[PDB]
Amino acid sequence: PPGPPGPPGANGLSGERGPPGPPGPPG
Amino acid sequence: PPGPPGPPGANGLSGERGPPGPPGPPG
Amino acid sequence: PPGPPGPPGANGLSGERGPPGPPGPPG
Repeated sequence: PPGPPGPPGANGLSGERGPPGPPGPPG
Repeated sequence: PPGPPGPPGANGLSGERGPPGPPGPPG
Repeated sequence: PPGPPGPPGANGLSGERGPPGPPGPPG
């Protein structure tokens, strides 16, 4: 019969770090 | 003689959400 | 009998980008 399924793939990488936060408030 | 190759393995799951961005620029 | 293992699965896609960072410090 057909052989075993191949190995599962690995889980994906974590996403990219988010954008910078908003500018802080005036002094 | 041996049978046919098995099917392709399962694809991996999508990765997790990326980390928060850095603090914003100063005021 | 069963044939060779099938091809490896593809790895998962990368996760979504993280959220924007927090507001910056005061001036």
